[PDB]
Amino acid sequence: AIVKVFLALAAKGPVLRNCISTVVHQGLIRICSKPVVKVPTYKDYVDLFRHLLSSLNHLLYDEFVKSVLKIVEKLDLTLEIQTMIPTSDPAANLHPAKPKDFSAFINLVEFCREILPEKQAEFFEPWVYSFSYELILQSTRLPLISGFYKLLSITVRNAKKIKYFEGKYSCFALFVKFGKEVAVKMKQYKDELLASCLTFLLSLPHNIIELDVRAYVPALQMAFKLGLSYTPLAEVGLNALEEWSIYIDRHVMQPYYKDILPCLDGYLKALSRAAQKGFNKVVLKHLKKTKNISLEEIRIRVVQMLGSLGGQINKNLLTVTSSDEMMKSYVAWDREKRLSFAVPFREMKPVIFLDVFLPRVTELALTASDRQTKVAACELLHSMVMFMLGKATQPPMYQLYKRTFPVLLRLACDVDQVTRQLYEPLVMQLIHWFTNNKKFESQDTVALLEAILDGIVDPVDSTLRDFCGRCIREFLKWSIKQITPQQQEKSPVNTKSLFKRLYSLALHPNAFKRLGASLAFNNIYREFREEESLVEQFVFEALVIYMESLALAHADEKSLGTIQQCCDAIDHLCRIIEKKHVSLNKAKKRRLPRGFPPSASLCLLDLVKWLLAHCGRPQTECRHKSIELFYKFVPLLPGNRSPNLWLKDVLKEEGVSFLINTFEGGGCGLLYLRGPFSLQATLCWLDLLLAALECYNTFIGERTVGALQVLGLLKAVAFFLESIAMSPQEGERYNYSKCTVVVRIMEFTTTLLNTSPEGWKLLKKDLCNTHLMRVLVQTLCEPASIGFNIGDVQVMAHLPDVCVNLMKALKMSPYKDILETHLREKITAQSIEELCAVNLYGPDAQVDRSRLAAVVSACKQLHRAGLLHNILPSQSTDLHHSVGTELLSLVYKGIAPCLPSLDLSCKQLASGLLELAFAFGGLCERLVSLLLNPAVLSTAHFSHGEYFYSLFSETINTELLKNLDLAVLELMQSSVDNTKMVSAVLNGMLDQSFRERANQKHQGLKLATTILQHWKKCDSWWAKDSPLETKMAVLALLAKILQIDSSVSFNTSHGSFPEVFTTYISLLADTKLDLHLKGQAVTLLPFFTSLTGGSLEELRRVLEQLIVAHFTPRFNNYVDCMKKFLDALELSQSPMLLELMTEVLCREQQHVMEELFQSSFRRIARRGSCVTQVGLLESVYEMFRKDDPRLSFTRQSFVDRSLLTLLWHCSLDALREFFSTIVVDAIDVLKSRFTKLNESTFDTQITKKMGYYKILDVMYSRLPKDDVHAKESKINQVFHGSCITEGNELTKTLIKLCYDAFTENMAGENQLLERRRLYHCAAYNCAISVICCVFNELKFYQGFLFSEKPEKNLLIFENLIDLKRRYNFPVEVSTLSEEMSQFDFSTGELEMDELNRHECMAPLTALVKHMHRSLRDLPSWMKFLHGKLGNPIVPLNIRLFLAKLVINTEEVFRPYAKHWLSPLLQLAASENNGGEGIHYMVVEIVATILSWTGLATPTGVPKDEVLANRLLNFLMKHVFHPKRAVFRHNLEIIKTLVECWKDCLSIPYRLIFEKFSGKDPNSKDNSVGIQLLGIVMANDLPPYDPQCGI
Repeated sequence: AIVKVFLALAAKGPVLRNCISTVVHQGLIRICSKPVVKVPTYKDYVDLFRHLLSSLNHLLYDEFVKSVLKIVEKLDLTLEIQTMIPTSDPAANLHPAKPKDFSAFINLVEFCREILPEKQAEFFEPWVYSFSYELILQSTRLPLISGFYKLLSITVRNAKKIKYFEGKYSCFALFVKFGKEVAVKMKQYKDELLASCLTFLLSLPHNIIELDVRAYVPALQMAFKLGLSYTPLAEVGLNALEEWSIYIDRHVMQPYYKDILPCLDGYLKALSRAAQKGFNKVVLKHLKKTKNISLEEIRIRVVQMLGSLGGQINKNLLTVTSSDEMMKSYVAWDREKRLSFAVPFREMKPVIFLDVFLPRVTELALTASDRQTKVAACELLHSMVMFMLGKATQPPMYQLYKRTFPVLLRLACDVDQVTRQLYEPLVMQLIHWFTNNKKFESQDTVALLEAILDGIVDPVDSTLRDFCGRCIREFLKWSIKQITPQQQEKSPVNTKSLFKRLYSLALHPNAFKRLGASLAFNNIYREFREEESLVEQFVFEALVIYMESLALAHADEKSLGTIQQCCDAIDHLCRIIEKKHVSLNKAKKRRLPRGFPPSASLCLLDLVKWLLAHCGRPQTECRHKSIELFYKFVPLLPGNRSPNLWLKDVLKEEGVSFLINTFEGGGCGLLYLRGPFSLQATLCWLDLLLAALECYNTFIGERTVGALQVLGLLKAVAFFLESIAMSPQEGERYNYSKCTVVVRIMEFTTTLLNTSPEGWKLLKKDLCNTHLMRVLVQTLCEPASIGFNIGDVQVMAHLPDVCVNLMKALKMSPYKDILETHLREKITAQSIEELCAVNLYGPDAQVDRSRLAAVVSACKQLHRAGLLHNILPSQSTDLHHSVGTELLSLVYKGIAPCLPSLDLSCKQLASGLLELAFAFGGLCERLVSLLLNPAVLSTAHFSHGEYFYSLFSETINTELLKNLDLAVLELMQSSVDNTKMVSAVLNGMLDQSFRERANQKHQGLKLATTILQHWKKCDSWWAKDSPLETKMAVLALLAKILQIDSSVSFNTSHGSFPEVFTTYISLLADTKLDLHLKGQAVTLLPFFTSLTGGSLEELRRVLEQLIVAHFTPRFNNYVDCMKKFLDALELSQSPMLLELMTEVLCREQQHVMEELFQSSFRRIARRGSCVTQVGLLESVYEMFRKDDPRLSFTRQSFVDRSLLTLLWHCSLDALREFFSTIVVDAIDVLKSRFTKLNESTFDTQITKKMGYYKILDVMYSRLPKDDVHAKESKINQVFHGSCITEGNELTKTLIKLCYDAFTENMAGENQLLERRRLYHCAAYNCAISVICCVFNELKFYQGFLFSEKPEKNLLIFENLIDLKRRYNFPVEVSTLSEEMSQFDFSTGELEMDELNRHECMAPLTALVKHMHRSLRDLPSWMKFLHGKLGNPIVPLNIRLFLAKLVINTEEVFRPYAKHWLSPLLQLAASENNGGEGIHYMVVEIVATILSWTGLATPTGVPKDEVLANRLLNFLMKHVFHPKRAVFRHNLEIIKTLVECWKDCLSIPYRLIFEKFSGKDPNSKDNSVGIQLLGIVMANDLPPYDPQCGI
């Protein structure tokens, strides 16, 4: 079916084929958004996406590729620190910024990995270049996102499956320059990211990239060592070794077998339920349902490879060098043997030396590969370490410590968590023990310290150095925490000797050897800056040695992280020299550092002169820091002098021959270089050229000196400029620094030509000569001719910013026409014509598309240059530029055919070409005349038009939006005859303004308010004989313009608000829309319910007409329309919707949509701003109070289920003005008299009284006692002014009034009972809720509400209880949410049976629990209930009420069942319970009387004895019940009863005898008696047949 509809909308036109590619891109986000570890994750759908590709396969292929790279653009996957000094790359970095986007990524890579592993025999060749290059960009910006290597490995395995590599050319160089870049980069990674990187690297061809095999061998001998625990990369290693050795020729491979091969030596070392019952077809069921690599194939592959390899090659497998570390494990650990263990038996106790199972224990502890043996070896090693430490305290062990101690570290930060919370306090404890004066200056301590330091400076264990840093921090902390400083003056473990260790580390010529010292200082700068008399001596010589180490760290690698740590190591010390030396300089002796001339005082001035003297280093990462320390170390000499004046103070009394040797260096001075190569002197001079080029670059652009006082080199650069246009393995290293320095030249020229010498072209006229205007015109256009490489992406995209900044800052010199006349050899427009051929998109691939791409890139930067009308002016016709109109018309003609074609990058060219062609002037009137066009394009049809819109709908829109405010008028001019096109284009501009809502905020609102006042000239839409799709387009546009707008255009007639509201009234009033097409209309309520009177009568009238008109797929219509009005009312707040919909909710008893009503009312009550909630409260009170003769059901239901919830759910904690205006608003109708004249004014007056009672109930309930009972605006409200009475003027006159209610007899009054009961009950609830809220502390609960005085016939209970109803009683039973919502913008406790729904029970139990958890028999609220129940003279309904009372709160009646024991059992024993005797109430009351067993026995009482015996005879009489489980339930009840009470229980007989005595054995009606006999034989009871029993 899915492929049927995808064939349906694919064979009619290209205007509708675009639907087929906007559906699938949407479906991918629909299924790639699920959870990842029941909802399926991503898995079941792979059957669908495999099945689809079965023409239409090609179309859904290209749709899948465009949609698979259109997600990976916009996810902003940049992870973030969320929390030591870390060294690893995702060390504590391992936290994404938005987590629900990463789970949209690692869902995506696996899905593409399983859908596109094949069926690419024809359809992946023209898709590899762009895929590879954009993935290379996103992976270069984001290295450590595991998965870009995964998608790249997919495309490169596909790039080996298709041939593609006979050497189209352009991908062959970025793979090389990326392969070497990942191969250098991947050292400092860990498990998953490294695994993905290796399966990238070894998937590269290398029988075509057989060049430079020497760098990848550590990416093959690391896959095999990373085998043995994880199989598939151990398989990709073996297949890499199988595809290298066969196709590489055997003279270049053969030296590289000594070290691939010796690491190939870890490899020569219901179902059963139906299956137990035979084989009879149900094993065929459980087998037919469930039917729709491992290391032994690896090992046999290894042996077959060694055989097929050779005979003289083959035996390298053990003799690479044959003495490395096997012997260093196969030697001892000592000479002598110590650690004598006297294993104690009873009398012998011999010895065993615990050394000979040390080298097995301290390997078992690290790599056991079994969880149970690892904790065993770890525990033994822990106790053995404690033993060997305690051994030496009553025997020198410093040959044993030296290889025990580098394993406690490697354990204490390894992986596991139990194994890690073990050995961390141990390694702290041995530090805290060896640093002590009781064991001071011992040779084990230096073994521990060297273990720490070689823990720091070590190649590949990235999570170990940052534990050794914390060790050195703790070591430095305890080196002064426990040694007295006057006995801390002498020892080699002092801080100074540790500092010398740090510097000697800090000057070794490998990177790891001084990165350790930088991490040590990064970890200890938090220390030592809080202790005085120590900062000012040696660490204040450490600054300049750290600068020199940063200088030494030049040549290593950018992506190792030596710069990134040493720069921090000096920054966090610069922030401590600029804290205390700002206010102190006592110029005594200090520590003289390395590289200075010596002196006797070292205050600051030598160092800042050194910073100014060492600014001309060629060390490209300490020159920058010396500059940016010079700029901050000028203003601390006591004049606080700015750099502008200070250099002029010191310069002139030193001279211009002082400020020129540093800036020029030894780099003044040959033309051997007709071949650009890398004789290593060339690089050091080129580095010197750069240093001398970039020293001036900051001081000229700063205000210390200008162009005069240093110039007064420039020949050397003009020597260079004839040479810059000019070993393929290291010649590119020279080519890097050859094509690096020209942008430093350009930055220098701009930062001199823009600054303070404005009127100065005084530079030499042979380095701004035609040399620079030849290399600039070869840098911009065609930069891959001067020696640029294709494959860098940083500089190859930073270049058109400085190369256009230079064309910017080259106009305020007289070289303006110099540039124009020098550029004008190609950029005359006739050349642009002669490249604009007729065959741009045809059979050719690069040969002219590239040659027009070069020129449009060039002139796009020329439009960006701030200068284009000097270059090319208009053909002298008018303000439409001629070649631009030629380009735009050629793009118009470039789509018409019998049939044309299209691609991806050709459309990139056709987009950029028009993006150039729009950049000249206005042209937009031509643009809308081209959009709106009635032209007829026939195909063997369509009007193209919107074809040309739908192709380019991201350039055309911003070209419209650039020239706003007149494009709208030029657009609305043709709204009569091109109605579909102007609706389409305006909706396009609208949803393009909304889609960048987070950016601009002006243009969408301005477009809305400009089009809202222009409705008067597009009025031919919403009238008669314009059928109901036109109006639907009008109302969709209404939804757009009124969903985007701010609160400016529609309130109080700002724009043309009369016209727009008459449009909405005329669109809703008609009969064309049936019901639910105006659902889009009725969503638009709150932008029209923002208004005062006037139009509201018409709006409420048409709403009334709607309601009286429109009120299985018809029940669904009821459901959706009711939810429609409810959700509209949910977000609006105006009390017109509420007063409309509550008229139509309140019509029946229990509407089926009632939970939606109460839920959305709950959503209404809490929305803040108490002035409008209390407005709704006044709306519902006045609509309840007024004199409309409403129905008693309706008038009742108003106050029942309209405002009670809104006063319940969350009204306000301090809304009491409604309580201030309700008091003498309701007490007047409360205190009236029953005029029994007609029954309507009788009972409607009653319902008004009930409504008063209920609202007083809810307002009395949820308040503290102060604002009902104290000096507040309750007494100050109901009385006059501010009175002196305390609180007792409202409570007593409410209490006496509610107690005067519900005591009225109705002996002669039978006119009305069914509602007078409800009035009496509501008055009772009001009484309860006022009395619990007043005081609640003394002899008033017994007095009031209870113990009436029946002398004048007072009747509390039996009045309010019903006493006529036969109670029924049956027997027993991110960012993808945005791109998924943009698709939506542009389209569209107890149980309740009978006695708990009695509208008194829950407040009664609340009062009973309130009596218990607030404060024989009791006062009068118990003894009265005790006598109330045991007399069989009340009718059963009230006794049953009190029984349901005592079951629900039995926790408070269990301490007094020694009196409450008879009448419950009297209710069960007296054969009175109605019908056949209700058994569920009986099982409930017997349950609660046997519940408190052990107290108040059912045994002994002479009434209760015979009552329990007749109880038991009844119970055993009624048991049978043909339902199966209630039989067993009743039997368990009888078993419980005889097993509990069984003492005064006289056992019954002859009923069991008559039970099983039945003859005719063909029905099972004897089982009951024998099962009852088993019940009685189980405990203690014999068949005591001597009786009246037989």
